[PDB]
Amino acid sequence: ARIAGINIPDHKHAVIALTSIYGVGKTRSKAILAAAGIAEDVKISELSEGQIDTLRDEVAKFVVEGDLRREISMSIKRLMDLGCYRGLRHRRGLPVRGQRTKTNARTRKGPRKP
Amino acid sequence: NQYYGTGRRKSSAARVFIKPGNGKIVINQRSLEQYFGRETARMVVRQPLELVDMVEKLDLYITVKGGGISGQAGAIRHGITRALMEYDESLRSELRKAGFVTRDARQVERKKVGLRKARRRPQFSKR
Amino acid sequence: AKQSMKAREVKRVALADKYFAKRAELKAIISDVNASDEDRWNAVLKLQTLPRDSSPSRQRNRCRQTGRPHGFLRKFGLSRIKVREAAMRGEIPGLKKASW
Amino acid sequence: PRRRVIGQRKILPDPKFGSELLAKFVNILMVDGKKSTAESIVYSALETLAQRSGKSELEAFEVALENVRPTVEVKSRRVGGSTYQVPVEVRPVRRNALAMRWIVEAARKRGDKSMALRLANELSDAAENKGTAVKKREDVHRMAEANKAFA
Amino acid sequence: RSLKKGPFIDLHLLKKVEKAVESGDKKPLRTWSRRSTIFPNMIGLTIAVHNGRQHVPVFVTDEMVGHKLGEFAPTRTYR
Amino acid sequence: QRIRIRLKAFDHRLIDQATAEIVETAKRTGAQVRGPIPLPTRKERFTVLISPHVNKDARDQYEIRTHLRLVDIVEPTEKTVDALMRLDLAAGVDVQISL
RNA sequence: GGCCGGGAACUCAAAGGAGACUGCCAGUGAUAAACUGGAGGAAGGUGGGGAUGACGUCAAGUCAUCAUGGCCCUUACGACCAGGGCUACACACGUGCUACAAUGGCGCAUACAAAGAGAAGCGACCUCGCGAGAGCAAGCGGACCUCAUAAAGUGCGUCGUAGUCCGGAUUGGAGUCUGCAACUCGACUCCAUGAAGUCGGAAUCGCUAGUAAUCGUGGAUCAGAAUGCCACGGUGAAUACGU
Repeated sequence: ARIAGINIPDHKHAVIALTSIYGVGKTRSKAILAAAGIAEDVKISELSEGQIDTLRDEVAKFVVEGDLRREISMSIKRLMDLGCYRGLRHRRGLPVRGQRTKTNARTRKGPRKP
Repeated sequence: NQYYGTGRRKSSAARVFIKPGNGKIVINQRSLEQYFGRETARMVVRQPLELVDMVEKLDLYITVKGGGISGQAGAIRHGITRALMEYDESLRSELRKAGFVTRDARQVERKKVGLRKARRRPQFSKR
Repeated sequence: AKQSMKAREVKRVALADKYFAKRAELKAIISDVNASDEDRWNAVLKLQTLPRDSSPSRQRNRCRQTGRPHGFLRKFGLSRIKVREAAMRGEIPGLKKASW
Repeated sequence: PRRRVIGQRKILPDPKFGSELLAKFVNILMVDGKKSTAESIVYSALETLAQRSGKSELEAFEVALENVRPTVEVKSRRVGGSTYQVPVEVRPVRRNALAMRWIVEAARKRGDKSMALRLANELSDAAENKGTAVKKREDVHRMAEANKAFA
Repeated sequence: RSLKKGPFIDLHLLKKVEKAVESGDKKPLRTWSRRSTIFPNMIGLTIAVHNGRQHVPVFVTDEMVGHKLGEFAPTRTYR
Repeated sequence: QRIRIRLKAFDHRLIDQATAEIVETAKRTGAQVRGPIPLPTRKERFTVLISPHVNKDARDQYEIRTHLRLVDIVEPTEKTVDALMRLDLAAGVDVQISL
């Protein structure tokens, strides 16, 4: 089913299926379903158009998908332009929250380069 | 009249009182099935009474504290053996040959300096 | 330790004894809820003009006989080396080697 | 060891039935001191196996073992700078031990859903003379036969 | 850092900023205090902040309000 | 009323001597007492390095034991209380009296 | 409900005693020292675990715990103060923690321990907050009060072999507490994000029994900062023909 501009699966339970949207986790999924009034263990293929429209109306109340992506990108761009310590770390590609760099740091650096 | 026994294993202690008639067992104000949910523990508790044919002739009142499940089961078995010897005094040979008369003196070994456990050493490298 | 470090410690303890009540009062004001919201600001600005060495957290425990800054035990007031020497000489009541 | 004699440890019989062979099987199957889990697995497997053949669980188990026990094996010797395989006879305790170990190792390698189902399938196949356990027995016997000159 | 305590600033820096604002113009204001928050009334000034050896000039804009002064004067050298 | 006595020491022979002394002084002044009750001993442990430099194994381990006793006097009198308060005992025993 | 009158039997607490010595039986052996087996007994042959380190070896380690012969500096190699560094980062090695899943992940509800610490301290009951916490306030220098609710286990549901309802690096936003002060450089909480990785090449390590493997709990240092170190208990194996 189409919800927020994307197709969500059909053979899963509602609570697991709704977590395919960029910005919805487990807590938000449970809250949305509680507001809409549907059980958490009902497959999406066993619903009706009114129920799906209710789900769309509920999901409209959060910031999801492209809006959230724009927010995050602008957040990082601000620091980079300001040129503080965190911005310099972000634009050199090193850890930002004070971790060690004599060893490790491979999630931010990539595989080893001889 | 009453016949008494004390039993011990790893860290547990058990008090056992036995009377004649109409086999029924009570442990800590509960039934055997309510207390022990393990078939191994039930079998361990019942072994001596199966060895001497008195399953349906004696009432058993028990208390126990300390340890786990297996330790408590063993302590109860020990206590029942002792109380039965007090009751009759001519079953000692059979019980001894079964092996229920011995106290099992296996305790936990202490940790030691320079080791990760009682006997486990850290990893060694030559270079 | 050098003779200057022990002097530093003595000075720190003296100042911290001198200024104890004032700091408690100011911190009570800052922490308490439902205050004027101006008294709070003034108290924050005043707590930082007192000497730094009056804070009990600038102190470091040292062995009472040598001044060592490492390996300190609170029950005895000494470091490990001096504790062992006294224990073997028989100068610490009730203490002896243990096994179990 | 060099100057030692080691006695035999005592093993309690099973609670449901009364065999020590079954207790040894449970022990060989257990991991990390979790005996209850292994007991549940074994009992479920024996139940699902007795229906498939209309006989007792112990009888089916013995029929499975008799197709995996070995008779001869090969040891490795090296005194002249070269390795030779020397055939030797197996004794009954080691026969039982090897059969049990091979059965469990084969069962763990399958691709069914649960361990109980895998174990039941392996035991039925062994009773029918099929599977990795029987193949292992055959390979061992072949290696023993190829080296009869060195007995 | 807890919100019920308010922001932190140094008294000498605060008084210097007040004098500079009232008197108007200002050549750089020299400071060793890297632990002070940036207040809205500093926008437009030049503060020279210690880094270990030198005093680095920082020209305050309104995108900085709420940060610590030290985040604009790096302390290590790497190439 | 009632008098409770608590005694502490690092040495059990010394503590037993003191307890017997207290019981005798109470019993010769015509007051019934409830004999001493042993209470659990406290074991405190320590562990130190024994080299002035690196070696990280090579430790020593020490202990201190504290022994404890309790005595109860049920029906005191003026003479008994004065006699108890007018007594001196060894130099390693701690005595606490509660009314 | 050990709740109240009581009881001194039992569990337990901590001080004096008893017990295990090849002591008894049979065989082997130099008319030996000893060895193999048996009875009784809680325990049998050093019953299990600690402490305890010969004459000496490596000009082994420590003048930075301390002490000390000989050199060396005294408006300086001796004092005081604020900021920074010991936390860097193309790279190579040692010791560990968490995983790669159905002997498992998630939800509900229900048994069973041992050993410790506590006055500038341990902080119950009650109210507020989704939570880290906050407010007001008993008790305890302690077999009495507090830290403090063991976890693996067991019963009932669901997931169905997928880089997944497996794993939890990294990053954005909003907060709490200690402390004059958390930018460089603290721990913890909520919402979102969801990387490598499907069992590891030539090498190579530990362990003979309440041991290995697996599960939780406590302390010293300490305003605050353990995946390290030192202690405690629960479940509980496989194998030893031989040199």
